[PDB]
Amino acid sequence: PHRFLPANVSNRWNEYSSAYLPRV
Amino acid sequence: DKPKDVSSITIIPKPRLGFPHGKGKSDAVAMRVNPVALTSFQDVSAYPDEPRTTLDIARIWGLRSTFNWGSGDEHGKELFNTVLDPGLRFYDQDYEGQITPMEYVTGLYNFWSGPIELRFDFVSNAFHTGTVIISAEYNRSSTNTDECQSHSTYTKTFHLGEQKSVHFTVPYIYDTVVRRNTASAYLPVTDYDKVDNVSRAQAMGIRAESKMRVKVRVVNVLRPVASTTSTIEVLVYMRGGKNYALHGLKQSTYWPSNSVVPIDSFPPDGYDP
Amino acid sequence: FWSGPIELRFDFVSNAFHTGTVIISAEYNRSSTNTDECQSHSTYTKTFHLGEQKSVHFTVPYIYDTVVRRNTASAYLPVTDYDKVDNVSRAQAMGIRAESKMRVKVRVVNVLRPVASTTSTIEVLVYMRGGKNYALHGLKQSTYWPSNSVVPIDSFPPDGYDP
Amino acid sequence: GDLVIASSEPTQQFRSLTNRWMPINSIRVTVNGKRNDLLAQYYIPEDFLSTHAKCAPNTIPFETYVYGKYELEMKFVANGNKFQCGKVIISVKFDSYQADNINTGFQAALSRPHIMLDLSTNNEGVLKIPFRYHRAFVRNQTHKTATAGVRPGKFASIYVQVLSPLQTGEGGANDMFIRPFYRYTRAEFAGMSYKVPLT
Amino acid sequence: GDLVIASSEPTQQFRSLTNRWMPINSIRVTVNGKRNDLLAQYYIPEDFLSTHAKCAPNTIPFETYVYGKYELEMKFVANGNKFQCGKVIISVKFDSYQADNINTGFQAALSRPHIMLDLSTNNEGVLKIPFRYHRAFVRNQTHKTATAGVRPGKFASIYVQVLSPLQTGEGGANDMFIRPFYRYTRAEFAGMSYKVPLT
Amino acid sequence: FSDGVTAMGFQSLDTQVSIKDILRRPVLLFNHVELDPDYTGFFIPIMPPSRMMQYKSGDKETSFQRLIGRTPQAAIMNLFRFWRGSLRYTIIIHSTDGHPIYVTHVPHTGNRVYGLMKVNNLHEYTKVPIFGCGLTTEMIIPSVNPSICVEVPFDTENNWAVTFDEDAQRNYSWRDKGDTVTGHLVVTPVVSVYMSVWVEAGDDFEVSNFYGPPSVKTNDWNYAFSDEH
Repeated sequence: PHRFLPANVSNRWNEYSSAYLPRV
Repeated sequence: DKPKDVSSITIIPKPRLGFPHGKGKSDAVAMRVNPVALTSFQDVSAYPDEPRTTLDIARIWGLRSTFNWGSGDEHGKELFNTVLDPGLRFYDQDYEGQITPMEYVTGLYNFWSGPIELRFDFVSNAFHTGTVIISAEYNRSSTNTDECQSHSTYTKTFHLGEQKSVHFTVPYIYDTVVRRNTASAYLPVTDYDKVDNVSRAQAMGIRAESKMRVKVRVVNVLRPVASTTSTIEVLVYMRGGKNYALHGLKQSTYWPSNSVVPIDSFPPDGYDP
Repeated sequence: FWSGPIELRFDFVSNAFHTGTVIISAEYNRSSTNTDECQSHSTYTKTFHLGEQKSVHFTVPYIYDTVVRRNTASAYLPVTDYDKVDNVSRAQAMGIRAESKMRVKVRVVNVLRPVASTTSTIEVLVYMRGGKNYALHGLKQSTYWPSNSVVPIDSFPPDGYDP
Repeated sequence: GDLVIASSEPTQQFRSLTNRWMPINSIRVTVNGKRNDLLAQYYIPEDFLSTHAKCAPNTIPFETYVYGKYELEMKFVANGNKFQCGKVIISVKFDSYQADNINTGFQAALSRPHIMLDLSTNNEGVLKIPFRYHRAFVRNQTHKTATAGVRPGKFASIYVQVLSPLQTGEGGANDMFIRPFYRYTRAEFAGMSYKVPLT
Repeated sequence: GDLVIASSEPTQQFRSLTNRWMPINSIRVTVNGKRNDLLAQYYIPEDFLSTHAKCAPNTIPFETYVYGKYELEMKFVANGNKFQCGKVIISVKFDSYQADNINTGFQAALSRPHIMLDLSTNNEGVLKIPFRYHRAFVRNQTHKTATAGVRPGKFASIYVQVLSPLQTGEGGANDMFIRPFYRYTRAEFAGMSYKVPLT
Repeated sequence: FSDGVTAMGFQSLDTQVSIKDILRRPVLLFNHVELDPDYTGFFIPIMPPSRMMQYKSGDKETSFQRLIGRTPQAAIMNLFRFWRGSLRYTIIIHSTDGHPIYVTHVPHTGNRVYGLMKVNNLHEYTKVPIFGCGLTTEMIIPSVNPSICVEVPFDTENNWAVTFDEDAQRNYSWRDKGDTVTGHLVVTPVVSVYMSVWVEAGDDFEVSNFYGPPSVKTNDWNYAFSDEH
């Protein structure tokens, strides 16, 4: 159950948001 | 006419041709209309700045380690001390992090040789001042408190000031023309199996651990102005020398530890939401 | 796979007493609204003044992000007996259909104003062919197959030919 | 090579608009920042169209054209005092779509094309970005009528990362600022259409 | 001559955008229309920016540049049947601001640069418009911050007028249509600024 | 200090530093996997070995070899995200029978699958075989030769094929999802039989788009004695 990321850290296109710097 | 053919020869039949080799001959059948047609690299081709060999990747500078140097560090004190073995970073503990290009690529080979280059970048300003001595020590190692033992080896003293960087070629001085890798040639353990002596006894080989060390000691104590920081970080870069050599392809000692997911059948395996 | 320009030809089935103007437009990536003619006018267009000449040629440019386009039809389809499809069948397909959004449109510029003595409506025939630099690659199962007068062969004369 | 085949019609340049320097958002570096931390990151061209410098005349051709090839140049200007010290690294990752979260460390940055900024000396750095993409063109804009099968406006990623943390003296400033500027060295546009607002 | 003095910085052309044909709104000619009646009129460039063909790529440079010199070409295509007859005249009046209501007849149109359209033959007509203005440049756009002392976006007026009324046969069509198309032969822009929406 | 003299050529002239030479020597993918005639065939996605095929302790069991990720060439391909050209597949059928086993090439259709699959979920494929649909095919006759080496072309729309993604199981834009392969290779038997599959780079082959080394882990030290007992 990891088929898409949570909405807090994502840009519509179901990828890591450019705003969310803490991903690293 | 139908005359007989008397020509003949003895042959040794093999199932594959050039199966082990990376170059030479091949008996590969092209899945094409034209059997001798190939991919065109007229427009789309490899860029000229891209590395062509493993040695080209080893010539890229990579940040190996870091250490702090303060005004409290008395003269003769070891700021830096490591066994410089490109096979393994540690012999007595697990590693996890961003390994340098030359270490990554050396992990693919059973043998290495030639000098190793280091570069020490001092993260400072013009108001920082001091002196350190870099030393390459072979066979016999120095005591932590005995600076004189380090001074008797192959050394380079750097006067920190306006210049905030120094290069250091580590000579290759060993009893053999090449050194074998301290990592394993083959390791079938995949599920973090709890090791015993019987497992070690039935290993692929024996780890010939290096005693060759690079150290950095204080010559003149760091004496910065009151207006700036009393402690600075020093970045230690590493790469293979111009005559760095690698040989004997093996199982890679390093493997990705972050964001590793195996492929599945798309779209059969529940892609249709 | 296919690539290169596609040629069109518009034959107006009319006479000399028919008159009007249309605009042919090739639209890529983004498509126009049905009621917004201005959106169509902003693309690659050719305006044709219908009169004595009753035919116009139009080369559709190849403008895409890839050098070739893959076919929207399947590479292999083992369904022969019109099987009722489900999502599991689609999920285990040969590939995914990359549907094209590239459109060709014809809009009225000047309204058709024929004489009272002739027909008020005319038919326009739209012909199509590959350009001079049309290209094809990657042989696959044919998407089309004969639908009329299809009978499989039998043993002649063993299979009841002798009356 | 692929340009002439991919587009049947000729491509266009607008050097007066695109080849000028344009500043983007300011970057803050603090003493709290650790090595490997992302200070900023940019998916290009997307982020230079619809987030940073949105009213720039550099962005005008992207309104009408659907495709393009893009080579960029990015200048970085730092302003820390002489009693500070630290190292920042800026690097580029080509065709980064769905591969931003891997090979994204300081070590990967040192391998890829990059520039290094010392925070005390205030040396300027200029990284050159060629067009290295798995297709002939990159798509400029998404649209309601356009397909969602291809994610547009991203052929590369830029990362600004801490190499060595910012340090300061007793009663000194606990932060300093860096300003990026961008320009297109070679922006060729293809596939004319009706003008639309950017994202 | 005045170009080099009026603008210290160099002027720019965008031929790919501006020098293409763009259709504007359709014109209806009826049997009710008398001689001297205005079928349509256009204040240029204003009306080609913010009323006619607003989403045209021809209008893109006007968003960013504040000044310009403009030479236009306007093609007219008529479609009346062979049992109709009539005459239409299209003419241009240079620097027409606060002088549209005088010298605005069929006679004045025949004197000024013009084209004549027969509604039965469906002959095409092409009028060429040079830049004849009392200033060096014309202003492209109004703005809230900009002055109201100078009225922008008007260096000329185009008039479409009935010369001889449309006539038809028994049970014939009581109207027919004309379509104008425009293009800039020489559009030089000056004074770069931040992009704005047109009017 | 002196740069010295290189050791290259001293032991032997067999240089193994060339990237292309490393990628051209084979990698086992599938070790004794079953072919079943109830299916269309065993699918092999046309892509080189990489982190995409890496095993992680705990995850679901696949048909893939576990140590693909630890091969030299997999480690090399983890540095380059672009590749163009042909791959070569060595397929060995564990049999000596006279039954023909067909290997069919499928060009880039946009999907990405592996293993046994029923195409369009039918329950009969002997009357409608994939090898007799029109696509390019080659046969193995184990009685003559149980092995074969086939070279698959770069039949795709894209300039480069994408080597890897950050997450191989992520459901993103479907056209982009399939750009990590250039097609498929489908093996179809007559009767139930096992096979083994190797892969290598062709002669006409290039890599590009250097990404540098990723974050890695090792525990090799723990499973070996030192030279001092």
